[PDB]
Order: sequence, then structure tokens, then C-alpha cells
Amino acid sequence: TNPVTVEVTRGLLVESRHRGAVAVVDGDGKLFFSLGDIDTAVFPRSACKAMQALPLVESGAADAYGFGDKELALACASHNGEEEHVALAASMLSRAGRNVEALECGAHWSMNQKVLIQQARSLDAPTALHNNCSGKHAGFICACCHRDIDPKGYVGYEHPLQVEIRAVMERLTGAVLGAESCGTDGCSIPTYAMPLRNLAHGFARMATGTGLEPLRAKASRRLIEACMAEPFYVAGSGRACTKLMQIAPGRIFVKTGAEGVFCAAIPEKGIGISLKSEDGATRAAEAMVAATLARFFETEETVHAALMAFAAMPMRNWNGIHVGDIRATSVFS
Amino acid sequence: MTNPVTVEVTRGLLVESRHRGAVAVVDGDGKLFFSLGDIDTAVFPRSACKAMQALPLVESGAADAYGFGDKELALACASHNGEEEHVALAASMLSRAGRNVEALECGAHWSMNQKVLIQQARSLDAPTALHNNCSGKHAGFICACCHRDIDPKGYVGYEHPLQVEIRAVMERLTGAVLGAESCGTDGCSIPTYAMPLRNLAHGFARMATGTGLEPLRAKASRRLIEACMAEPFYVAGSGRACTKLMQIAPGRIFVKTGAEGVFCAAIPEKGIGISLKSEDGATRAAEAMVAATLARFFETEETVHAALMAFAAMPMRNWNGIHVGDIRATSVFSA
Ligand SMILES: [Cl-]
Ligand SMILES: [Cl-]
Ligand SMILES: [Cl-]
Ligand SMILES: [Cl-]
Ligand SMILES: [Cl-]
Ligand SMILES: [Zn+2]
Ligand SMILES: [Zn+2]
Repeated sequence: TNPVTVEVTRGLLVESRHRGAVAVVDGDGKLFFSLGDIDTAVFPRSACKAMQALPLVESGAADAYGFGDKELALACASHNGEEEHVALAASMLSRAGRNVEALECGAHWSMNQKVLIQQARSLDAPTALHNNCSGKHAGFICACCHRDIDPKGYVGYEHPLQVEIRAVMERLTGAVLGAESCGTDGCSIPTYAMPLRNLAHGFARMATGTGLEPLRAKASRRLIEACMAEPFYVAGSGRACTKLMQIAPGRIFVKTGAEGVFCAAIPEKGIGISLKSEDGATRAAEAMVAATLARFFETEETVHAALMAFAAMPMRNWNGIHVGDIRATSVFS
Repeated sequence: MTNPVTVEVTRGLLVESRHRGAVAVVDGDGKLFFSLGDIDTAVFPRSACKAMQALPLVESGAADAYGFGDKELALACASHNGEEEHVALAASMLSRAGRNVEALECGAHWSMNQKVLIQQARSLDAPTALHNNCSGKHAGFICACCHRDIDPKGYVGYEHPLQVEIRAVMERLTGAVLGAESCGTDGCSIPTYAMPLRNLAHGFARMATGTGLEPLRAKASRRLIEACMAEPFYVAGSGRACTKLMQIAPGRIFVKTGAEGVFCAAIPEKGIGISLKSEDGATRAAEAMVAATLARFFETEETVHAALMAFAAMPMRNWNGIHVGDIRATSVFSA
């Protein structure tokens, strides 16, 4: 029965309240911090894209097509459909001998307002390349092509790619990922509900290598380093996931998920983080991931300060007037 | 007292996300017909109570002096998309008070509606104060001031005669105490007074019924509610919940959204007022919750009930158009 994790104030008062759950786990699976119910299956949605990109790396497809940090970042991305994202994804497909028509994710306008205005002014309609999951889906197609697997139907539950992804995520998290746990994601691929505890543990393991074979440990290390090295390619302009990974370069891994999921790691402390705003609000998940991270940087005041700017964000109206704050509650203390 | 789960968002076989909330349904006499959760704790009505804020426009006689039909009264009660028709009409309402866009103190922003925003972006460098979802309410405020020879400059300020009047009107409609402690600044820079959901609902029941109101306030309230139901495009716009909900049973259902997951409603013919809040402020929950609450009163009107249940239980389709799960008001709305 989940505690209030974020308050949203106006004048002297709380106007809105979010409840959520948080799991912080080390490489060995030891629990360092928890809020609310970390045992009920939650859909990680986009928060677990890095786990899904392991096939791209472990298959040798990354090395074969000359993917560096930018390409791997995109594979792990919910991007804004900025031209830089669109041209990188086209490039990943091109090097595999494919193009946009291979994408099975469908098209949508940026979920960033500033980026949508630019799209609206430069395009008649978005393409599948503008889909926030185009880099992941381009990873998928590249993984298939490299291995001589026809990418057609790569979204299918019993396509060999999704078979491999399910086995990989079972191994990382120790969760049972089958029909019971399964739903269709925004891009038409499977997403697998699992306890927050197991999702945090999966991330701790990618972060530490603990419990993984060398190949999976190495491929996990490359994916995380790539996201922290090219955080723009994970999200883009004005995005929480990009800015959070610019506070302490190379030290903090974060990834947003649809419906208020966040995953994080701090490799150097060997911890994985997962959390869920019960109502699925993004603003709550952002404030909660910042408050949770800040616990581990209390001794580093400029990093703590930067994190607290997301844990306690001012809101201004259309005239620029401060009206209240979105703030993580004292349960983070 | 903890708020019950009012809305579930499903994916595959599971609940993906849950919203908690509160609902009050009150008649003209203040009798409670239906409630969920805490309807006693102060909540900010935000734009949900624009119809009450429009009383000075009508009761001053400003609406009649400036030739306002149902469209102008609807816009005055509106959180509109900033479509061409809303922008022109706001501009007309100001023009009749001897004013223009510079008179507006609400500031500018791009459309609440994505499709309208794409249109705005393609045809404008930046939006003006006229494009602001509250520009009709603000044009009304300025017109009420100009008609009475009150200087509209600083019309947003707490002790400006308009704001003093709005507090007095809203205390009379709601029976709520609206002072400094309850006050916040709204998205449009005017005051917004947190009050119990029960008091908000009662205020709408009284506008809906005339019960407890002096003849002039009773008449002015009937005019505002009628205009909103007569011209629901002007209350919101293309694609909008508020417009579509008032096109289900033309002239019979009043609704209005508020920022942070508020809805207010009335069904004048059943003598009832409705208020509600998604505790987490989610629009999608408040929409599901107002549709389920309205549906309770139309169960034997199968076309209307079905049309309302299309908002209370709604399929989610992904970018490829595949059904992935539902946004559904829970069963506490049937019990
Ligand atoms: Cl996105
Ligand atoms: Cl392994
Ligand atoms: Cl650093
Ligand atoms: Cl003008
Ligand atoms: Cl009265
Ligand atoms: Zn996706
Ligand atoms: Zn307003």
C-alpha cells in the first residue's frame, strides 16, 4: 500500500500527490533501500531498453556495422525524434542494407513540445524513424541481419529475436517472463511485468557483472558506458534522462519508462535502482529517481545540489510567475 | 481518510497504473447523492469553476451592453484550444470593451490540443495572449470592468474590485471561506481558492437549479450554463473531452475540466452538481471519472449511457493501432 513519494504544491497547500515504490539493490541482490510494494509485477516499458539491446552487442552486430557510443545509446533510447536521432537510425538500418520500411514500430510526433514545433514546421507527418523507439528497433533489425535472420515480424512473441530477448531478461533479473506477465508495448513489441526488486537486480548485475558470464558482463558494460557517454542519444533536448547523466559524467546511468518507471545504476557503488509512480506520472518518476540518486551523493555537494534541482522542481505559470513546486517527500531522507 | 482507486490503466492481463480520487454529487439543497473519497479537504478548482467566475460579466450587465450571445458566454467559461474561432472571438469581446490583446494579463502559450498546436506552429512564429486557454475568461473580466467604468489594469490582483467581487460571489455560491490561506496563483496569474469538493459541487447545483440564489444570480447562472451546453466548441474545442461530453445529450449535460485532474459538472434537469479530483492530477483519470459519474444518472438512456461509458472505459491503441489495454473507471462508480 504505496507511500506518497511526490507532492505538487500551489500557494500554502499540496494540490496533487503521487504514490510510488522504489527498489535499490547491489550486484549480489542485497536490498539497500525500498519504498512501497517492490514485489508486484510492474511493466518496465522503455526503462529496460538497455537489456533489450544486449542481442545487438552479444551477436557481434554492433562491431560488424561499426556501431560506437552514439549508435548503442540510440539502441537504448526513447528519443525526441530530433533530426540527429532520425539520421543516426537511418544510418544503422542503411549499414545493414535496410531502410525505414523495415521498421514495424509505426510513426508519431515528438513527445517534447519544443521538438514537436520543429517537426511540425519541417515535416508533413512523422516517419517510423521519428518513433521514440526507432533506435531500439534499428538495433533489432541490425541484430537479425548480421545473423542472417529475416527481420520480418521481429516484433512477434515467437520471432527468434523476442525469444532471445526473453531468455536474456530472465537471466539478468531472475524473473519468469511468459504469457501471464506479457503485454504489447507502445511500439508493438512484448513488455514483461516483473517485480521492481528483480528489475533493480537486473540493472545492478549489468552495472557490476556479478552473476553474469563474461560476454554478457562485457556487453552490459559497453551499453551502460555508451548511454553515459552519449546521453543526448538516449533522449535529447530538454529531457530528464539526458540532463541527469550530464551532472556527473560517466558516473550515473538513468532511463525513463512509459507510465512513470525509472531505472538507474551507479556502477562505482555497485547498485541498481528501479521505481514506479503508481499513477504513471513522468513528473513523479523524475523527482523520485533524482531523490533516490541524491541519497548516494550526500558527500558530493555539487552533484547532490544538481540532483535536488530535479527532486524539488519549481513550477512557473505562462507569465513566468512561480506558483509552486513538484517535490519528493521526506521518505527519501 | 485514504482515497479509493477510481481509475485503472491496464496492459495485457494486468493493471499497469492506478489513480485515486474523490467525487461529490450534491443537489440544490446540499443533499449528497453520491461520493467517493475525501470531499471535505480543500482542493484547487483551477479552470473547473470558470462559469462561477463569469457571473460578474453577466450580473454587471456587461454581457448585454456588449451584445454577447451564447458563444461569448461559452468562451468566457472556456479553457479553449486557441483555435482561429476562439482567438477571433476573444479579440471581439475585448474590442467591444474598447480594448485589445495588450489588456490581457494572462500571457501566451501553445494549444492544449496537439493537432491545433501543429496548425499554430505552421502558421505562427509564437502564440499571443489571445491563444491562452483563458483568454475568453480574461476578455470577460476586462468587459465586466470596462462596462462599470472600473480600470481593468491589474484586474488579476487580489484586492482589485473584480477579484473582491469573485470572492464574494464564490463564497455565496459555495458556502466555502475563500481567503489568503486558501489562495494560490493560477496558470493565468489570477487567484485560485482551494475549497472542499462538496462545497464546489453544491455551488454548481445552485447555479444549475437556482436553489438558494437571488433572482439575478439565478438568472445569470442559468444563462452561463445554458450558453456552455448551447456552444460547447467554445468551452474547449476540436478533440476536447468537454465539447464531446456536452454533444452527447445536447442542452442536458454541463461539464468543465480543471488543470490537475479536476472536473465540475451539472445535470440541471436532475437538480445535481458534480465535482471531482484525481488525487495525482491526471487529466485522463478525471475524464474517466466525470464520464462514469454522469453515466450513473443516465443508465436507462442507453444511447447516452453508452456514449458516456465510451469515456469511462476506453481502449488504448499504440502507434500501429493495436488495442494494448484500457483506461477504466473502477466499479465503485456502479456501487
Ligand atoms: Cl518519448
Ligand atoms: Cl549470463
Ligand atoms: Cl565525472
Ligand atoms: Cl487585439
Ligand atoms: Cl445569491
Ligand atoms: Zn519501445
Ligand atoms: Zn485561468
